[PDB]
Amino acid sequence: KETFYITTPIYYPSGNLHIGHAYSTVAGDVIARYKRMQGYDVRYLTGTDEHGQKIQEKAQKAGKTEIEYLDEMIAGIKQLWAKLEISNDDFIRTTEERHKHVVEQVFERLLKQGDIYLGEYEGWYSVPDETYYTESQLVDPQYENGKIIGGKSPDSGHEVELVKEESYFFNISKYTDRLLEFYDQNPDFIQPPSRKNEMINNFIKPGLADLAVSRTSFNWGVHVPSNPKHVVYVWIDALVNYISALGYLSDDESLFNKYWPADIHLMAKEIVRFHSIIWPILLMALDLPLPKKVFAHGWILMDGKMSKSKGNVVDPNILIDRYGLDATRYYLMRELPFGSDGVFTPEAFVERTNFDLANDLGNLVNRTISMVNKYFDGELPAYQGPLHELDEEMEAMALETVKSYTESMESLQFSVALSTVWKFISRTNKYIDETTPWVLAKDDSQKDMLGNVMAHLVENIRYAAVLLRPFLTHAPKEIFEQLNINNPQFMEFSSLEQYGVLNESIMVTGQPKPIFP
Ligand SMILES: Nc1ncnc2c1ncn2[C@@H]1O[C@H](COP(=O)(O)OP(=O)(O)OP(=O)(O)O)[C@@H](O)[C@H]1O
Ligand SMILES: Nc1ccc2ccccc2n1
Repeated sequence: KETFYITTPIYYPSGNLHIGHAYSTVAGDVIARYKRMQGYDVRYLTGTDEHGQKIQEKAQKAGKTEIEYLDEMIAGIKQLWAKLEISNDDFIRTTEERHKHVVEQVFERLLKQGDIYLGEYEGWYSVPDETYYTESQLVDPQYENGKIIGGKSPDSGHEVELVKEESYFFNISKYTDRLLEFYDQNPDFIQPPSRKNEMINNFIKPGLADLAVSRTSFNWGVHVPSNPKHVVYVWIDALVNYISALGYLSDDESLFNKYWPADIHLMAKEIVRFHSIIWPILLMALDLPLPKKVFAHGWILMDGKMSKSKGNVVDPNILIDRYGLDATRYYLMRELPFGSDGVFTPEAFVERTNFDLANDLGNLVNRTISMVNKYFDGELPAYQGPLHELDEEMEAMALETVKSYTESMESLQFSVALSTVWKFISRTNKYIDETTPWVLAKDDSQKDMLGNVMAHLVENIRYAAVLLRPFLTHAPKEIFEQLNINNPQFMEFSSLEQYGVLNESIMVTGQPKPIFP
């Protein structure tokens, strides 16, 4: 059993998670389920990032300890994943010891080695944006004696002021040629291609500046063992969740020894830099193998991209409660091409939900069961061969739909994988219009052919349902329940290699009802 390790990022609970966080986690579950159906030993991880100055500020505002603020927020997040039916194998929290021990030890090791050195951090903080800007990338600069003394933010235009404190730095520039050599040896490391260019051209080529990895202005966080005044900053703390959750540096490294390196790291494009540059360099200094792929998908837009800070938010609980689980998951995996951006509209949601699920697929199944109940009393005839003339091309189309499904899935374009599946569904509906089974019913002479048409409809659906198990968690099962396919074998990918596995007659449901919501 070949291992496949997949991770989502660890999300910051400064506020409630929205459809964008859902979108990443949902995509990871799709890969996880897909990969399990191909017979991999899968580990899929998600988690939270629980340290920093902001978690004090939100917890002390609500009137509670930092941890009992987090406990509430994590309980709400675990609930959202359970409701989305995320098949994550673990939840990692940076506030738990298996993580904290690893951050402590990695920091000291890089201190021992001389990768890290004590210095002073200098930057420009904007209160509105909650972002730190460098001297150079500042806009509308003010000079006093020829040095920038004050300025504006690039992204808002609010006044900033300098921040200066003691900080440990990670000298990463010496790993630059090792890192570029890594990109050349592993040409699919950064996905998609667009993001790899902007990594080389905008960060590495200018010169990778030393990285401020610790702070003194707050206390909530992992403290540096050799210097308690310093508390570890976001990069080293958060990034090592991918390995700490596997029991790295613990009593039991068995999960680390078998699952690391990561087959794929999911994220949105704002943090590709830390996964494709800093994370591989950190692992080099730890002398550990690098991840095999980092994937940055696009943004859900609204005004701007969806953020919890700015409130332009859609709660996935509202969408699931209203329109259903399978609709919500479908919308996220269908409307935005993996890697491109896209704008959310509740009108686009409802059209996807209705036109594809309810009207194309839901109606296909209902007509097919209805007709089988009508003409053969519920007793579906067995498969034999491509007796109708449309069947040669259509039986072949089934197989080619799986070939095209696979490569869209391997290459991570699930929107295209889903649209290819739906092309087959739409054609299955057309086959009813083309064959006209109601005309075949009148002649008792036409009985094999009328049976063949139903056998082809049912098999066409089988294929679609089978291929949709990674995406939709109720819909496939409900279709199998109503068709009354029973052995698990015909729900797996293997059973799609040769067309027409049902050569035994089966009694479909006498009471078909809507598949969705
Ligand atoms: N609009 C979005 N589209 C896609 N993924 C998103 C989006 N917002 C959040 N994510 C997911 O969460 C990760 C980081 O979350 P992030 O802190 O940026 O969310 P946020 O709501 O923008 O937070 P903040 O309020 O601090 O800006 C992304 O890498 C991605 O996995
Ligand atoms: N460990 C740590 C410190 C500060 C943070 C700020 C923002 C996100 C995560 C953080 N983690």
